[PDB]
Amino acid sequence: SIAQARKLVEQLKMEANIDRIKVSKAAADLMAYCEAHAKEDPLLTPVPASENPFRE
Amino acid sequence: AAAERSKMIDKNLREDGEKAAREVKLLLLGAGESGKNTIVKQMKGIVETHFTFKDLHFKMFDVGAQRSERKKWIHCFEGVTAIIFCVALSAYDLVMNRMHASMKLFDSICNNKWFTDTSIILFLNKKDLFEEKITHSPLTICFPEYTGANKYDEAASYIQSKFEDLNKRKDTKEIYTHFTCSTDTKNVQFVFDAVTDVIIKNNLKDCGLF
Amino acid sequence: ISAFQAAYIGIEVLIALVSVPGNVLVIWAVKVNQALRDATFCFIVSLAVADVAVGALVIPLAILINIGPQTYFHTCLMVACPVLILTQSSILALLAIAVDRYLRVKIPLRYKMVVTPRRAAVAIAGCWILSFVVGLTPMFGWNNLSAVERAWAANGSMGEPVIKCEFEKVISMEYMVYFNFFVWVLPPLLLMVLIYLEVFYLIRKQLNKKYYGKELKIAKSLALILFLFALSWLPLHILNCITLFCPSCHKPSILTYIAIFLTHGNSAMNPIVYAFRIQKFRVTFLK
Amino acid sequence: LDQLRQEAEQLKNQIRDARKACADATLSQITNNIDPVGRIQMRTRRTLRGHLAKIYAMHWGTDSRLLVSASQDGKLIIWDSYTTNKVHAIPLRSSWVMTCAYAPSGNYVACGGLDNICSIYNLKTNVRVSRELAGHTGYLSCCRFLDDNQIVTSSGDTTCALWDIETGQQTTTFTGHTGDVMSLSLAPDTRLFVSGACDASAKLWDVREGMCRQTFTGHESDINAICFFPNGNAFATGSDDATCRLFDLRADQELMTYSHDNIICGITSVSFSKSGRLLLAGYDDFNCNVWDALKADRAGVLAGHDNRVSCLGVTDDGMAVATGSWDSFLKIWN
Ligand SMILES: Nc1ncnc2c1ncn2[C@@H]1O[C@H](CO)[C@@H](O)[C@H]1O
Repeated sequence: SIAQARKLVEQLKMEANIDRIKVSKAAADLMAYCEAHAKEDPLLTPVPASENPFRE
Repeated sequence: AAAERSKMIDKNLREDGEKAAREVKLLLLGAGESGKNTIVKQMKGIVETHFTFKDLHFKMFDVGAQRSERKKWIHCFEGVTAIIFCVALSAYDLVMNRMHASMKLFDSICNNKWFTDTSIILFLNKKDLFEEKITHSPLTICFPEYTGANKYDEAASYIQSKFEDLNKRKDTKEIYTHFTCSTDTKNVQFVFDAVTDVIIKNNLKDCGLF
Repeated sequence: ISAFQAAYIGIEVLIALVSVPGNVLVIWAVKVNQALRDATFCFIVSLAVADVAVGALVIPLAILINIGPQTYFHTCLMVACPVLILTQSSILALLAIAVDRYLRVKIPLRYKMVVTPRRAAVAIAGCWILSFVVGLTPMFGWNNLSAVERAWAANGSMGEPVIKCEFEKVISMEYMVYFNFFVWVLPPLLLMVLIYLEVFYLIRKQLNKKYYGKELKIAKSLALILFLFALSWLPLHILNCITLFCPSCHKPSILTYIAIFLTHGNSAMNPIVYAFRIQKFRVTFLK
Repeated sequence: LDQLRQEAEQLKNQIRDARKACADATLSQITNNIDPVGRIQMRTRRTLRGHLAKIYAMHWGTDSRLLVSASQDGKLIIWDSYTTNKVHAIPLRSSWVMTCAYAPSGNYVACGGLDNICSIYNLKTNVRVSRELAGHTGYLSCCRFLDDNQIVTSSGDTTCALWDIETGQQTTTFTGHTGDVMSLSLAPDTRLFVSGACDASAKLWDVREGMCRQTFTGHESDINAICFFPNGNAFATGSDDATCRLFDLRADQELMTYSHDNIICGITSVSFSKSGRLLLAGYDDFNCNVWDALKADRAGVLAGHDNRVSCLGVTDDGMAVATGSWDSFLKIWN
């Protein structure tokens, strides 16, 4: 039962050795994406009636 | 035109959608090794069995093959007309008891959030194998609290009362108990009678009479 | 204008103000939900639009006729005949529900395939066109045009007659007794009791085939339905009868008034008895 | 055998410490300075009528015009959403379907469910079955096209698998979940995907090496839904515990929780808007809630159904949200 169970540890070993980035850099990248693409979001900033395909 | 294609396809939808709405759909639930197979032999992943009896088309879905958790796919069968539950009477001593495991399975489907209004057809199986093996062993092995004569008539009526009284929704759903026979006509006829009673009572609840 | 008449008005006003909100609430709950678009809810919303029309138009028209403003004759026919059309439509809608509830127990397996909601609409439209003919029959020449022009000519005037308009003055009683009551009110009442007696046998037979309480509750539901219909329409129609066959039979005035509001009262009790009993309908109102 | 497993638990302790080590700030205080968006009022622009049973899945085509929906009536309907026209109605061999997918070329759809079979249908032949991919041992819960040739599937048997459609074989299997997999989401670059399971964990998978790079925990119950943030460096999960959570791949931990005390029902579906600013989530309470993904305040509600919202999706161009429901209707919103 140990030999089948042991294989999870090598996966956990793979997860253990990776480099992690700080939340301050990670969270900054998400807000940077949102601000840069605000103009291409028709749900965030509503579009005029004529431009809107479903209800022109 | 494109709206002509939309209207032709919509005609086939309404045509096929009423042809498949006059068919009784029956979820079949049982325990492992509980005698589900003998019922399906008489009437002819998820397995669909289609039979027609007395101008009623019955679709019976044996979903016991699924080893996945029940809570993730049991809401697909919310619209089934009735639930056929098969219990092996002979398995009251076999294996934590097998009859105690079937009673907890029954108490989950009957008191479910989706099956509040769906009637349960209860089948008790192997009444001949139950009748002979009941003298070498009492029901005190299975049900200790039993105080009755150890004969087939009293013992079967107590097991049926244990299974029935797990119905907390006594007003909206009903358990129809039939002991299965070896003759093919009798078991299918009971299924048709139980389905007929539930369909009539479903019609009565839409008037406001029931 | 009179003590009895004033009392009748106030009763009519509250009958209207209880008939219009309850019935529009039936129509509202039908239109907002999509689980109430089968065959039997078509008949119920047919009854609902009939009875809200009663509380909307029939009650003000009935009040105006009672007060008797002086009116030309053909103008009073177009006022008095919408009372006949709308009230009749209520009766025929009630009959249509009973045939629907009879088919649920006579042919319960093939019910959905036989009375399909398309066929529901032709029967509903059939009820309404039969409602309009019976109401417009006075305008086609079955009225007191004959009798009134003799009385008009006697005092000397000529032209078109102007009368204090009252329902007994413009609508002949041989129409009301022989055509409204004996053909279009009394056979619907007798078809209802034959349908519901037959329904009770089939329901009782199935139950016998904890059960005594449900059977008595079903009998109480059917009895209440038949009694409320027979308490509404029957007294007014009998009063018309004993005014035709016994011309000299004197009856008090407030008796005639009290009969009329009972007829209107049926349109108020309809949603309580018919739609509020269905479980699916009740829960979308509570929620 | 016991001491070896705690040694794995010893690895878990440093992983928690390592994740804690890089939590230098919170997403909420970093995004504290920006003005909140305020109320968003999407109205239903279309009601797609024609299904006759519960709708269990839908998927937009990549042209943002066609969409496919799957229902328990055994019909796969392709809708031209602009005109409400039905383009195709595909009759299903098994009606117990739980998932559908639209191929990015538009030439194929996929569908499957309790039949344990993923059926591929060629739309440009009428529509006919081109392949039935067999091999899962539980219900097919989700499926997504990498391209026309390849399709990733998830299954109740606790595995996911990548299939080569031409040969019909599993080319790589993805094992490591300890509960039935409920949902998967392809990365925008399609080299990675995430899966969500009933073991309350999400796992990021590498397609070409075929094993789990990272596992994200934090949920206390089943994950029913999962969706990548549009840049592929984060994702959101939806759970039966009434919370959504945003997880970052590079920070390898939870960044934000989206929940209210007045929502206690399960989440059935999640999706991001085009810019990533809005996280829309479908709930058992018949409503869809629109969350501001940067600040976690609820921005709006979409209340137009009489039963559970079982599926939703945002168009590739971002122009619209479709919601599908157990009450048999789809609605298009913007
Ligand atoms: N004798 C009557 N006097 C006044 N109105 C009447 C009379 N008989 C019937 N009606 C009217 O006819 C309708 C029934 O057809 C009732 O609403 C009632 O107002």
